[PDB]
Amino acid sequence: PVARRKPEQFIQTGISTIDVMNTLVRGQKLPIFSGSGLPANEIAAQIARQATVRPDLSGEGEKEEPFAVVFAAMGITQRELSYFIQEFERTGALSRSVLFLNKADDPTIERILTPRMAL
Amino acid sequence: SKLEAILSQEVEAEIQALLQEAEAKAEAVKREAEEKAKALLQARERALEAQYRAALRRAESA
Repeated sequence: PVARRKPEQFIQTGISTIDVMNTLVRGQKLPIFSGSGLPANEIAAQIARQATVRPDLSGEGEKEEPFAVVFAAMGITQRELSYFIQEFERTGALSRSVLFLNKADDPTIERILTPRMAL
Repeated sequence: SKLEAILSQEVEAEIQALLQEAEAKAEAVKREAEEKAKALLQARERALEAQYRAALRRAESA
């Protein structure tokens, strides 16, 4: 309880609106309300790859900030699952990332633990 | 006669004013273009290089 400290540092996203209206900072838990048949999913791994941890503009550098992209799906369909292979795998964008992802096909039990991993 | 001479005297300087206005109207058309053509093409040079290098970079990341 005595570890945590109230925010103080932005992080850019590669998206505009989601930095302007609502502005990304480190240690921020930002829920992203999705709905049903939507390409939420896309805009995830999409803006994923765009991302680059940044606070240059504040007066700091960016050399000593390792960027850890940790990616976790669940319930993935044939289709979707390849979009994954498409982004990371696009170039080496796994150059800073790991996948983890329990299909629907996969047991729902193992599912549960899935996050707890990358967490 | 001299009467109609004044009518003459009126017209000749006007002929020249049509021309002066005109001269400026060709030149400006010319100059509107000069900056505009130059200024887009710069941007399209710019844009094409970046849209290249960042790919090759991302390729380097592979």
